Amino acid sequence: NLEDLKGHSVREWVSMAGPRLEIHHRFKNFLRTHVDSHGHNVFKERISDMCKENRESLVVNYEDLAAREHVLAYFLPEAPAELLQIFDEAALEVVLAMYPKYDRITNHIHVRISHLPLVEELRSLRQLHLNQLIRTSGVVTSCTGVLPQLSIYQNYQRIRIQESPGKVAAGRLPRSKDAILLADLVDSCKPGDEIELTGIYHNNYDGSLNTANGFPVFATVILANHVAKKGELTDEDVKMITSLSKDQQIGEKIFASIAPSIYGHEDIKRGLALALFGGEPKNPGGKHKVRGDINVLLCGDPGTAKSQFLKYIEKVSSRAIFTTGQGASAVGLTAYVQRHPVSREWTLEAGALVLADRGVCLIDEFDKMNDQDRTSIHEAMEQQSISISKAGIVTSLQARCTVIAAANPIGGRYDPSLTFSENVDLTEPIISRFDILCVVRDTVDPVQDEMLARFVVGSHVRHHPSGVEPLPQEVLKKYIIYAKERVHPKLNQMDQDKVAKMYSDLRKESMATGSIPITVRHIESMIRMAEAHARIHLRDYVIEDDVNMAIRVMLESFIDTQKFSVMRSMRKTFAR
Amino acid sequence: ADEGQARKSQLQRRFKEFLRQYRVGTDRTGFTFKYRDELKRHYNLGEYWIEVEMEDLASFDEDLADYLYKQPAEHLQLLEEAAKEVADEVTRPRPSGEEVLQDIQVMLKSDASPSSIRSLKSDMMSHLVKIPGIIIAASAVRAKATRISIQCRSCRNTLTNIAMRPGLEGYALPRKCCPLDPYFIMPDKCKCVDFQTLKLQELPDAVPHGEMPRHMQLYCDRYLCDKVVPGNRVTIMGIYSIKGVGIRSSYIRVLGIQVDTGAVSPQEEEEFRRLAALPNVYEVISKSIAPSIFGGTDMKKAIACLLFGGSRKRLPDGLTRRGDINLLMLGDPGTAKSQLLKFVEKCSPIGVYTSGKGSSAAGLTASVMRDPSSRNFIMEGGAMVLADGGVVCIDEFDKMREDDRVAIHEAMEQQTISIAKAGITTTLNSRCSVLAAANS
Amino acid sequence: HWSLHDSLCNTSYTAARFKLWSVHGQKRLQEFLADMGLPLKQVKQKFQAMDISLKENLREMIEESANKFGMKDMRVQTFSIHFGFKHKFLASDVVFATMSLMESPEKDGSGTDHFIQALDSLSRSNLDKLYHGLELAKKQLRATQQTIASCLCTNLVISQGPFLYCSLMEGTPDVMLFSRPASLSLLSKHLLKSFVCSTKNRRCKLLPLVMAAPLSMEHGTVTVVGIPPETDSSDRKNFFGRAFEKAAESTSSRMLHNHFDLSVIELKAEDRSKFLDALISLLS
Ligand SMILES: Nc1ncnc2c1ncn2[C@@H]1O[C@H](COP(=O)(O)OP(=O)(O)NP(=O)(O)O)[C@@H](O)[C@H]1O
Ligand SMILES: Nc1ncnc2c1ncn2[C@@H]1O[C@H](COP(=O)(O)OP(=O)(O)NP(=O)(O)O)[C@@H](O)[C@H]1O
Ligand SMILES: [Mg+2]
Ligand SMILES: [Mg+2]
Ligand SMILES: [Zn+2]
Repeated sequence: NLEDLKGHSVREWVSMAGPRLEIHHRFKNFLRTHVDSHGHNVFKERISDMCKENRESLVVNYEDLAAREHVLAYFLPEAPAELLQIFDEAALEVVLAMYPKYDRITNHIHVRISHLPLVEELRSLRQLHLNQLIRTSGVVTSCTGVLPQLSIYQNYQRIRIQESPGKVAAGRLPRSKDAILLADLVDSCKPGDEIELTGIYHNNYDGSLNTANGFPVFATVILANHVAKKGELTDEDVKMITSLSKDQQIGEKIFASIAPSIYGHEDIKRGLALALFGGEPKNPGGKHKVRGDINVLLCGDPGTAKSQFLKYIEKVSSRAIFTTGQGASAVGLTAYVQRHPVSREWTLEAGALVLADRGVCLIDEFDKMNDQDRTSIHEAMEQQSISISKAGIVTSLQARCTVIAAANPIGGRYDPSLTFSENVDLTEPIISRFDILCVVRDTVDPVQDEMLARFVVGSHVRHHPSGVEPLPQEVLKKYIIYAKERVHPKLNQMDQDKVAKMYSDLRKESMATGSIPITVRHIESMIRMAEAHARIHLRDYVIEDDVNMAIRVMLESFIDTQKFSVMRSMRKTFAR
Repeated sequence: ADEGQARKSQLQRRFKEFLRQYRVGTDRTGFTFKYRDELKRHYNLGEYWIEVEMEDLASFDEDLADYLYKQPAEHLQLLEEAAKEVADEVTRPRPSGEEVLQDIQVMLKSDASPSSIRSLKSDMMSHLVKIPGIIIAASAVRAKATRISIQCRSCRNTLTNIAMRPGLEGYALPRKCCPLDPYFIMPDKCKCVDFQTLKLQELPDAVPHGEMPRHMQLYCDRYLCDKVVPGNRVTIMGIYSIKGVGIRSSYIRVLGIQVDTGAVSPQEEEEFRRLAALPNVYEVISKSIAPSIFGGTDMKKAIACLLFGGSRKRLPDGLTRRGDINLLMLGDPGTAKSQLLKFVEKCSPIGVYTSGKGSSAAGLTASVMRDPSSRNFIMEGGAMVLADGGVVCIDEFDKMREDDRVAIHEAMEQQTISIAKAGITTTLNSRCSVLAAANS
Repeated sequence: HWSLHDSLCNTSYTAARFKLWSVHGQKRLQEFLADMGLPLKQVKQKFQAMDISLKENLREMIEESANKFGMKDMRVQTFSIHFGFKHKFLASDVVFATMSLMESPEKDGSGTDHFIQALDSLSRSNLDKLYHGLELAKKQLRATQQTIASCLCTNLVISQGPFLYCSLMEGTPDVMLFSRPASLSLLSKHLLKSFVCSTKNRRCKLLPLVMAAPLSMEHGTVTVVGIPPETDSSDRKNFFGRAFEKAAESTSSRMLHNHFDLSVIELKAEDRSKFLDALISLLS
């Protein structure tokens, strides 16, 4: 029996021929026999996906390894450099048994472990942990270029990670460690990333430390084995996702599933949904690029859940950033220049709009920025780049993000006796860069008060620590990441006469009231909204229903800009 | 070994036959010898280089192309030697003063598909590769030895015609004929050549989301020197090789350069003469400018005049007149101002685009800073220096600070930049057009 | 004359078999390449620049894998010509090049100029024209495939009972290229093959197809073409000539018979409804 630890350390024991062969056979049999709760083979699918894409890297989960072959799971953290070697040798021949020609592509395969339970904090490492497998977290601050290392040659890269800001105590200082990335792990990260790192804790001698301290004290480092941020959908995932698209009422299910605890506010949920999926960028004829993203602005009375919506958007989306008013500077929003700490030369670094890239950039208290800071985002919001010329540097950076902002009306409360422009105090070059504009107001209906209050009280008793039905939030997250990566809507035809007539009439009326000026941007905006609605239904081609939806959203948000007494006439004018 | 020498000799013969037998054409018209004629005409003009194409060699004999793909360093020198001995019989006998045979540089070219820097698996060491990118740094020229002679300090014995390897690697002298470091180099007997180094940046569209762009080091030699400058987009062909205890650096030895974008051919001149001749050329050019943007025909006409420019003049009492043209657009939002700037930057032969909100006085004209090496102060060129002879597009023009717009008053009129800082005083050139956009 | 991957995407037969207008089809294609053991880097490189070790044995690999997947008919009997050091062509490359030169869509003067270029390219002294014609052919094939995908996803093919009916519309992708009878007829054939391989409904898999396309909207005219039913062993005999004539006469249609094949005609747009009713009722 393999478990018979006698007269030997585990490192010595697994070096013996008998134990080595037992470990080898057990992992191989585990690979071939492991089944999911449905009776499906797990690793047949995973190996086949690895081979089809030529990726040469196999991920294993610690939890079900333990659940089925605990003896190996018991040894694994005590002697990682031994068991991981045996595991690599065992996996390659399973791959060649299934795909006999795969030695043409690669001659080695690496096994990578995940969901290891024994997480440790980055300042609680001690000599008790040396030469064992551990898991930690932090943010990357330094990152070398990828360089070749002797072995034959393989890629090598070195990084420095420190405690995540706001997880250190107030007013004190963070700890940090170095880590090493080899082979397919290089460029798995870049500066400012927050990551989860699994690796081996390792130490070596260094004369500099001994001479600086006067005692024989060693230096330490982490050998990375698996790195992940804090698509890989199964067949069952895509099957359920595609099946859901059959429902004629899918729009109600998706819209009703945004910020679920907020009562009311249908228009806000709809607008945020379209902005979350987004239209598609294009460059007709190569010389005339136009953006895909849909920007949103919210404005209105205090106590109406405006700040809460942004926090929900931050949680559900990925690559999200959040910032507030006076807490941000022009240079921090775009990009900055510095004397580099160790290279001793001027260097340029990314700000918020660059670091977000193909993500969401959330702004709050947008009314209260310094005007010289607020005007920094004009290029990034439309041209979708950031151009800089300072300290001998001349370059440009990508800024491919969606901006969402919240503001307050002048004097603290909105007046329906005045138009939007009169009540918000923002200039036309800013107002015209937002695709969707919303106004939120207090109301005084007693039945609505009773329903809202009863709902809030219900929410409080529901969450004590202890329309249609919405989706679970994980299902919605899977749905969004599928739709943005596997569907790309085409606009093969639409009615030019209808849109042109409507636009000309609309622009003429906009000149009359002056609530907002209407420009060429509005047409291009409707094209973006039409594509977004097409994407929610997982359709490859835009259809008549999508164009009608886009026109409805556009005109409904436009009527609210007017004075209360004018809105009736305007609404009857643009009957749809 | 004699077997190795025999193999070298045999391969050299095969390369020689390729050069002196290859032909193009058909019997329905007539045949020409592609590489013989090029060697003759280039040698008679004092060039000493040719540009062989991989597609042709691969068609003449597949084995030679295979060897030259897998073992370029070992075989390219046989090809260079073959080219030399063919040039001799193609030109001999030469006039008085010409009787000594010169050395030929062989460059390579191909039609195959590129690969990105990120694609370089370390299986590719010493294999021939083709890479696209942008040049971001460029050294000044230096002298590099090809063959030397040395002499002994204590007893004056000598060794001579000692061959030096190409690329970024060095050499060490003997210790026999004495002290431990007995030999010294004779500089008067060094056969030296020009050499330069560059740094390459991976293409913006090739790098994925969530990663850094990779970058690479390049070596440049003889006729390839001062062929490019930073900011250019180019395609490179070369050898890929190497230059904690186990770290070593790596770089690429360049064998051919193609600027993705030269002197105009006679055919091209005839087409340009035709374009200049035909009568309504002004409207034709006006329609070519920014063709997607609706309306604005007068504005497009003014932009055409900006691109062609006036003419420079020097007057009899030594003063100058600037010739080139400045243009400003001011008014309402959503009227396609930024689009026109974005087009003119691509249409002009030389052009740069910058934002007024994101730029500084020292960044627009020129700057002074300490060298990262040595300890000395050195000069740097801003946007208005890089665009010398071309167009500068300043976007968001009304959002600069007052003290920064003051900095370009000399450059916009006198077309020169006067500097006096850190103990250095000089005058630099900036002969460029300004195109700007603003709001009320 | 281009990459292996491009050939598999743009060949009519494999595109239909793997359903490559759908994203799931691309996964099936990758499974095929994985069975052969071709690295994706090799497959994306031009055939002339592929590794010589793979080139020498490619035809056997492709036939074996295709046979396993149920594609029983990957080889054909043909001829090829070789001259000089590096000019080699299969008998079909010359056909696609010549055809593309002749039916070129651009109004580069009168149509006879295109004919003249097609005729000249058949001589060895004018080889540069052959190489130009191949580049026209590549674009033609790509346009055809994205048109077929648009037609299926937008669901333009409609059963009328005794025949399948379909029509293109102005401004949509590459419609100008399908204004002429040659290109239009070949497109329609590929469309029918794609549809029959796609659908499971047995009653749909044995039908003829009638296709209509814009000819001249300023004349108010449309071109109409009919195809026989699609089966492998069909005699290629088709009956739409006398059917169109009888239906037009019974309808008193404003129509014209112009091309040398009797299966293609010109119609006035306003008459198309009653003309289709006459055809449906006549075929019964
Ligand atoms: N309809 C609602 N449903 C649930 N909670 C609500 C609702 N309206 C307000 N609240 C609560 O009111 C509090 C304030 O929310 P908040 O998002 O800051 O409103 P606000 O209008 O943005 N306030 P302010 O930032 O001063 O303008 C939070 O605890 C919300 O959860
Ligand atoms: N005549 C036009 N033709 C095509 N697109 C146009 C036209 N006029 C405006 N646009 C659109 O207007 C949008 C904004 O373009 P932009 O170049 O920023 O105009 P602008 O005058 O610079 N706006 P601004 O930066 O606010 O002053 C783009 O989406 C263009 O496609
Ligand atoms: Mg709030
Ligand atoms: Mg603009
Ligand atoms: Zn001596």
